[PDB]
Amino acid sequence: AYKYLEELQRKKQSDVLRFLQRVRVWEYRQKNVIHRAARPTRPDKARRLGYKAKQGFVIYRVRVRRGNRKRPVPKGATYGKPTNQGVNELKYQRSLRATAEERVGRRAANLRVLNSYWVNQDSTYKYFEVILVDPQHKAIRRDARYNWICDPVHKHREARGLTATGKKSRGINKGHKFNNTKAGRRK
Amino acid sequence: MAGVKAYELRTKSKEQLASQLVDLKKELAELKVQKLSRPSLPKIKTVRKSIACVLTVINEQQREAVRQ
Amino acid sequence: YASKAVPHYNRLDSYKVIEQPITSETAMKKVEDGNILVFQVSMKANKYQIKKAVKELYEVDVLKVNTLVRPNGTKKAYVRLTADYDALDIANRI
Amino acid sequence: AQKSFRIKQKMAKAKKQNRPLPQWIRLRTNNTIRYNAKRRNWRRTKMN
Amino acid sequence: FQYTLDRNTAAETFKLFNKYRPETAAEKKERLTKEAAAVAEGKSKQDASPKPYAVKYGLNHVVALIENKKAKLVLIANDVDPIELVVFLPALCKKMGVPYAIVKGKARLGTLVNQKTSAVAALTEVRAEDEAALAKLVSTIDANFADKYDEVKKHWGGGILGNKAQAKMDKRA
RNA sequence: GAUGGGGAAGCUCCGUUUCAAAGGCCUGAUUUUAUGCAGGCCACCAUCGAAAGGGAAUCCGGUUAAGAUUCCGGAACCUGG
RNA sequence: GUUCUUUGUAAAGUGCCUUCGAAGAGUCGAGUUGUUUGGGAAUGCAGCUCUAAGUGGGUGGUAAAUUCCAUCUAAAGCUAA
RNA sequence: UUGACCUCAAAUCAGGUAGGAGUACCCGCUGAACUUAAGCAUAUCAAUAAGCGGAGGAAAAGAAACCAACCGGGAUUGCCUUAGUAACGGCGAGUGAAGCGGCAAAAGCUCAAAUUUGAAAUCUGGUACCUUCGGUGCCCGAGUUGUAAUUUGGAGAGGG
Repeated sequence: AYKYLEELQRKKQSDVLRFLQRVRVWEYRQKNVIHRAARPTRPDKARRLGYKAKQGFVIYRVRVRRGNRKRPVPKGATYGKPTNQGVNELKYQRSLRATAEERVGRRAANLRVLNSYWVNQDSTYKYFEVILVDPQHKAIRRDARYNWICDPVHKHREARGLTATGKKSRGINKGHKFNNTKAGRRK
Repeated sequence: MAGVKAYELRTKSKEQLASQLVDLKKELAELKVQKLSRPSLPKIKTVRKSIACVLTVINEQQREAVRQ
Repeated sequence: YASKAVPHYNRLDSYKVIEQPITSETAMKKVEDGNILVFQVSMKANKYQIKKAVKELYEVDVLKVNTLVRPNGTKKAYVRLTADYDALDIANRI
Repeated sequence: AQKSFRIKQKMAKAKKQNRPLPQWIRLRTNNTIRYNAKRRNWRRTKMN
Repeated sequence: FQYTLDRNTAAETFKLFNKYRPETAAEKKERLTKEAAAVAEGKSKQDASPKPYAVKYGLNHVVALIENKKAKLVLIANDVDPIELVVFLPALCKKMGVPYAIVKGKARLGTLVNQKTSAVAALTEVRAEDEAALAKLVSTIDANFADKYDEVKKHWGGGILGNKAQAKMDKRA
């Protein structure tokens, strides 16, 4: 079964994928910033990423906000070149869904987060859904086929960068790049 | 206690180590009612540190307790 | 409600609790011309406690207890005495 | 100035340590250094 | 006043494209009934089944087992959230041979599996039975849900991504 | 100025008048002292913010090295039980 | 030292056959905007659009095309110095 | 009239969890100007200072969607080199890194995707080598249950 689902949600828009994404988003949208877990929306390629299984269960949902970069201030200003001068249209190196992963963390790091999956997109957001495993918990480290997440440092890192999209938005390359730095370098 | 310690360490009741403590206390108090010239104290100090010996020896033999 | 652990031990106590017979020049007088014992206290003076204290410790009885917070840290009480306690008389202690 | 304990207690301490050098210490078999050296003068430096 | 959330859900869940997509509506229009109060013949047979006819219980299991052909009258359930999972079944039901059966109570098809939920249930044994069952039942049911999946798209409708089952039952390569 | 929440990479920003379970309490209550229930008021939209505003109830005499509408003498009124 | 030995259906290494099991999607790549690089029609990053494939993709330090060829398996993980 | 399935809560009712701190040094985000260009915008300063959020004994990286000509080499990390050179640049002022070579330290590995729908998991109780809330057992009781085992670079075969 898992396979059908996977390669099924692989065809977006498309009759079902759409007439579904619509009801859902029309739902989801309305339910508090982040609105922690229910029972795992799309379980398909969720396993690809250590699915639901953690810890016993726990996968929360969050609506990040869409768009570009809110350059604060009102001004400039600061000379401008090399703007500086520029404001309205800086673009966020962050990683839209990344932000999601972080806030989710905050909204409760009684757990630690294994990875985050997309789900839908308005013109006023981007509906991402994150996973967990409650290390400070049960089988999590007991039936620990996975105590990885449990050990000392590998935790809360749901935003020290060492996550996945950050790992990606940085340097998981190898060759043709200056992407393990740090470095800087070189003095 | 006033020792020892090796003494208070055994063994009269909480209602026994009791009037031992209450005793030393009415001591310390009167011992103060002295308050008159010098003052040494000296055994105000004695009576005191002892007051504690009692107090501490008193809050363990109720602990190893809870430890059962 | 419910439980399964707790606090520890009944520590303590907390009482005691009447300081050091605050008696000097004028105080003695209090316990003289007036018959009103000028003990002291522990700033955290439980108030009517003082009552229960003296009434217990020196044990005689008292009527009023007006109790200034002296300029020192000294929280000194001003106790009296019913037809009983005759001051110097209950100045067997001090 | 009807005070408050916070400023009371403190007021009181101004008093308690407003006192000239102890004189014992003066001969502690070691050294001791002379003079209160921390000396509020309710007319020089001032409280709070 | 937050039952609404789900209330209003069902609302637009009907309102928008009053059918929409695949048997995604079959599990809707032809759902509301599927599969009659005649199914309880099945859900009575498959009730004390664990004595006269073993049992099934196995979500992905029943998926590979309608690919491994040893299946029975397999009844898929109304309820589904997502509906994503059980929407597979509606295809590899004829695409293999089994007699599909978009049966009622999801949690009922969890009664007949001595478990909480659950997924779609089936069979593969009897001899008492074998007639009684497959006969009246598989006859009538296979008729309804099958010759239904015939058109069924419309009625509503779509029997969407066949290109899906194509992919899937292809794939193996 | 917290919280129902919403913005912000974020310290944090914004909102107390437009978003489950309400907030509790009450008399009677299923009662031999828990606690539903009969019924009522029901976002009370937390709380802080006045030693000149609002605001329960004392006065006369005596007293000291230094207090006092208190201490003490007499005579009082308020509040809760 | 092991007075034990609950198992030995407990696990390992040939040539024979089964497009043998088939492997990560709003991702890969692209357009564009900013940004960054020694990066150069040649960096990565992130926005907004568009959105694959499965003898598929990624790359090959000039853009197109068409042949070829070379070289690894991405979009899930851990891991001592 | 009586059970559940399901999204939602409310419990001081059980038990853990975080929140602050913090010299250095590590993962991030976010971002100046002063400066040099003898001017000043380009740019340099600098992916630098300041601001913010996260770790540790290190951290991070790491079994390649690499480097490569043939030749071939074979996870990271560091050093010496490569090199002030390929490039980048009002090609100005200045930027300026790589990859078969010698070193240093050495490790390799598990998932998703596949079946017999679980006999695998939390607890809490009785008892247990372990002496009270506790290292792990056993049996049993509620609960979990798209999360029991082979298989994952290479394939072991996966099945026969």
